[PDB]
Amino acid sequence: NQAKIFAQTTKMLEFAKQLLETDDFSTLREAYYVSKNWGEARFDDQQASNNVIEDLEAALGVLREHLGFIPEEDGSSVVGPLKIIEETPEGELVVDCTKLGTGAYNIPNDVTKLNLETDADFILAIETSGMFARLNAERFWDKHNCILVSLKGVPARATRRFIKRLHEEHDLPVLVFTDGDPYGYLNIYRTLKVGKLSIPAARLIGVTPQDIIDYDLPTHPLKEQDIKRIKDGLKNDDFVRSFPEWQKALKQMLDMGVRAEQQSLAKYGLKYVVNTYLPEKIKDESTWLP
Amino acid sequence: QAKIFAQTTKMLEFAKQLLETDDFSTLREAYYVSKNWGEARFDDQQASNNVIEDLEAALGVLREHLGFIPEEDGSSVVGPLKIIEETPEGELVVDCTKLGTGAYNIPNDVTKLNLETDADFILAIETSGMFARLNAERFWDKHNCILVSLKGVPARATRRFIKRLHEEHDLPVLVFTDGDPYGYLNIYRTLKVDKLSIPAARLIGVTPQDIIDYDLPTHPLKEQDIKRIKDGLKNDDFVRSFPEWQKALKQMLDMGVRAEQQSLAKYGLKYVVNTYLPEKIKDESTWLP
Ligand SMILES: [Mg+2]
Ligand SMILES: [Mg+2]
Ligand SMILES: [Mg+2]
Ligand code: NA
Ligand code: NA
Repeated sequence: NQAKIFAQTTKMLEFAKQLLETDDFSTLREAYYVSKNWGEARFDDQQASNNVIEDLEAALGVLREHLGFIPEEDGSSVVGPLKIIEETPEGELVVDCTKLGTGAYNIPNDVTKLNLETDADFILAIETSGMFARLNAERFWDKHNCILVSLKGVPARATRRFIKRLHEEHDLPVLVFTDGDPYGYLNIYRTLKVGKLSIPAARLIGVTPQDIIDYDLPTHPLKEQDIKRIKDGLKNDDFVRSFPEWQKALKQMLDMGVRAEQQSLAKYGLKYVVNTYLPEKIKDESTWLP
Repeated sequence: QAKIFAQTTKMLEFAKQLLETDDFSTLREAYYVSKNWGEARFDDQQASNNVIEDLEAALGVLREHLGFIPEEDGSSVVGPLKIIEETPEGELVVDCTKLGTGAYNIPNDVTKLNLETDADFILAIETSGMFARLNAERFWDKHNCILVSLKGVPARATRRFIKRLHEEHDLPVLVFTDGDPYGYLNIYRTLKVDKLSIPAARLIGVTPQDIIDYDLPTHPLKEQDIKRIKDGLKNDDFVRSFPEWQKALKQMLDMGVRAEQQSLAKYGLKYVVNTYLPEKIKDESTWLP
């Protein structure tokens, strides 16, 4: 009810004050369990605690992480021309993302305290961890002076924040590379573009429906769920309804009746994505979706 | 058999070429490369995966040592550990005590990493949120331990990384999960019990007894949770092979509740670091396995 949520919001704001004064954070689950000390104002369930944090963000006009409340999910992996810098009592901590070798930097749950320095030309957001592995191994980021960020499915909040900060703070175009399927377009790419953390300038450079034809990619048939996702999008999705190229691309995929994974390029060689497809796709912005 | 024998020949020819060119192929990459093999092409991803698995088992050589790597990346690591690689541009050193708020992302294939550490043990943490708390409070520095998150059931790369650290540097593997059936029977069990198993891994906590001893905030076991326990007790070889695990699972059934590892935050955000973990690690009588 009214008064209970208000009392809980008051306790949550006192907790946020204590977090900020102690340079600390609380994950969403941590907050819920801290609320078990609030007697009759304790949260009954995790969702109710999350609801107050979401509502504080909406009511104060401040990102939840700036109030001290951070996600349970960590961010993805990053490699490339970028220094992540943190100030400490002893001095300066620098993580050079061109010196991580086979591995990468794991984006933390909260990226608020990271300082970012880079002369990269753009960010390449890559759906799969397997594709990130191939692009990292072949040093695609060096030749093309771009930051690689994996998404690993629909990007976590921390991943979205990391990419958005790079984009906004360093004027870096966000080029997105997903599988060529409805989930890639309407869930993974769409979440980056549309969602406070949205990046409206983000561009899907590929696997487009027309890419499947142009590069003759090994395909798989659309499944029942894929077709429904497309149809639902064309009818109800406001993102799809705003961009005629997206409407056309989705109608084309439905007519083709097939889809293709981004690693299907390996039929033409393990380096084909690195030396032929990506270079061609990044150069030709008439083939991007938006 | 005829087609599978042709496919196995082609897969080994591919493996030889990967090894000769110091390269790798992910599972999906292997499948799509096979679309060039005429009559020996794989019909679907599962068929390709099956040949790789069978090659690993028949030859007794890990997948990754033939050059075939997982699609999933590993988890995150911080602590007293240096990851070293010899490259064309010189030696690369990643010092896992100098990563700050972030951490090292274990790659899909850990075969070529060199590992140097003077750590005392490995703490394998289920949730990324608990990993973030232990990282931020520098639990790894205070207790000279490598923190490795699991993020649900551990990926193959994560398992391999923890196994290499354990075997090559003589480091006990202490596992810290939510106190629930999934944590015990899926997450911990996968780490402990298959070529990448770590039989000496020990579950230090959240045990059913911990739920009672620390008076943790709980949640009722769900329908599925009770079924997981009862199936585990009757048909699971790991559970049926350990009496202490049988005792703990029956105890959790009696209680009817489960607890998350982050529920220790009821007693303060640093209670896990300052009170719970220091206590649990000192006394091995509260560990489960
Ligand atoms: Mg996909
Ligand atoms: Mg090479
Ligand atoms: Mg859990
Ligand atoms: Na409530
Ligand atoms: Na086949």
